[PDB]
Amino acid sequence: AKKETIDKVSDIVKEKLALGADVVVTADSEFSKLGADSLDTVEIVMNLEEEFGINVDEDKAQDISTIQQAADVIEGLLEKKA
Repeated sequence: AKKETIDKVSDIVKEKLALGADVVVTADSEFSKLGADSLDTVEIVMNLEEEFGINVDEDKAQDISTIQQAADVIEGLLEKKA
């Protein structure tokens, strides 16, 4: 996926708890992270769809690999549809 899209996807996660200040951001860094480990797929998916302005189905945002994959999937939605 493109760096621009990857940075955006990773940015969404940080916005969850206000990050990106003194924390390093990576694409290979799975969405999951230590801390509560609560589910935020519904919130996360909407953030990406809301930000990008695409139409991602829940069936597509149910078993998405790390950010790398997320960015790649979005790239298609940005060009395709659903």
